[PDB]
Parts: sequence; structure tokens; C-alpha cells
Amino acid sequence: PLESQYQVGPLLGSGGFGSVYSGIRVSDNLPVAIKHVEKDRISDWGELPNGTRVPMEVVLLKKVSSGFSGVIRLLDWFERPDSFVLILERPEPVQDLFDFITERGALQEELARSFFWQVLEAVRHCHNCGVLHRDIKDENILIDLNRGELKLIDFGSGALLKDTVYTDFDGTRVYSPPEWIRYHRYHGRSAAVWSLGILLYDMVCGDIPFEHDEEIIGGQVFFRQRVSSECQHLIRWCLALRPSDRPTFEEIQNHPWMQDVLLPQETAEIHLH
Repeated sequence: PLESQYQVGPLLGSGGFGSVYSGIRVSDNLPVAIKHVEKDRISDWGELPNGTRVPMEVVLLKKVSSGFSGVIRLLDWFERPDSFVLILERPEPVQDLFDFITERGALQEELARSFFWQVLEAVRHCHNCGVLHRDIKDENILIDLNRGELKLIDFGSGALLKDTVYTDFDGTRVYSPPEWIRYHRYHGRSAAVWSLGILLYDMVCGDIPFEHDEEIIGGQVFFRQRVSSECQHLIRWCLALRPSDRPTFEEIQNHPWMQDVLLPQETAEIHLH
């Protein structure tokens, strides 16, 4: 059955992704999130090896849900006549990073460093599994407030990773790179890195660096908050206008600002508990 297995609780929210509810698995009381997507709202379709037309997000979530990681895992999914329903892990207690930054303002560099490292690890894991997320942003990251662990959500704008050009983008504009705004073309990794620079800026300044198309393609970064020279240098590198001037994940993680990261548990103790 569909909803004998899961006890549905309140609506967590809704939007372009569909509608997400809090829930419990009856057989063991595991916290779950239950996401409902209308078939008419799905542009990206895939198929499972067994031959079933599933949304691309299910295909992508299956590729990244083996083993432990900083991605929210797909536990199960159901097809209904007009919709699909995804059963996903749910940290408890949990707050999304957008909501967290709105509440606390700019994050201390120590906390931004831990958070940003964990996002890098999660994106690297996705990339190793053949998956490009394509909508990396604060609203798509959940913080397990007790464990200090960050978790990626929402692969509904994602794609299989390839080495050829993407001419489609359906993620968040203000996190979209200047080469997409100008040419409607990007490559996966270098665009991921740009969105990562938007995130890091967001973390340490408390808001995104660019509002309009024109500021994105001018790509000049003004700091409104006191930020360290090393942190400003990493941001500016991630947000280089030419894709080929951007760092690899390795170069980011080997950056001087990224040295001596707190563990998730220490992060929760110092900063979240």
C-alpha cells in the first residue's frame, strides 16, 4: 500500500518542487519526508533498468543513495495516476540553510568552513556517482542541528553528469553562471563551482552577491561584511567570469581558507547546540 506504510504529518512546504510532508515509517517510526509531484509538472524523465518511466530525479537519487553521504537518501517511491511520491530521509531536528542564515545572519568563518567543506564532500560524492545537482543553494541544504551534518536535497533540476555542454538550465537563476546568462551554455563542474562561490558568499555575508543578470556577468564582488582576505580570495576564484579560471574541487579543498575544518559533531557543539 501507499499510506499504510507511512503515517503522514503536517505539510513542510510546497513550491516548484511540489509539496513536501513530514512523515513516519510505521514499521519502525523512522522520520521521513514525503514529496508529491504532479506528473504534468515533470519535464525531465528517465527510466529504471527494469523498464519504468520514472522522473529523472528518481534515477539520479538512486545513483547517489547507496552508502552514507551528505545527500538525503531516497528510501522509496510510488506512482499514482497523476503524480509521483518520493519517500526521503528526514533529519530531526532539521533547519534548512536559507532559514538558518535568515535567522542568524552572516556565519562565522569557522562555521561557514565546516558547512562549505561538507557541501563540497556531498557534491564530490554526487559527481563520483554520475550526477550533477544543478541547483546548489542554501534552500537546498538541510542542517541536522544535533549532528552538525549538512544534507543535500532536491534533485529535480539535476542531470546525469557529462563532459559536453549543457544548453538547459532549470535551477535558480541568481545562482546560475555568467556563461549561461550570456550564451545559454555551460559545463557541469565549472557551473557547479560558480554556484558554490555564490553559496560561500551567502554564508559569510548573509545574502547572495548578485541580484540582476548584469551583476552576474560583471562578476565584481563587493563585500558588505568583514570577511577574511583568504575567504574573499576563494570566493572570487570560484566566481571567476571565465569558467576555465575557476578552481577544481581539489583546488578549492586545498585552498588555505579550507584548512583545519571542524568535524560535524564539534560544529554542532560549538555553533548549533
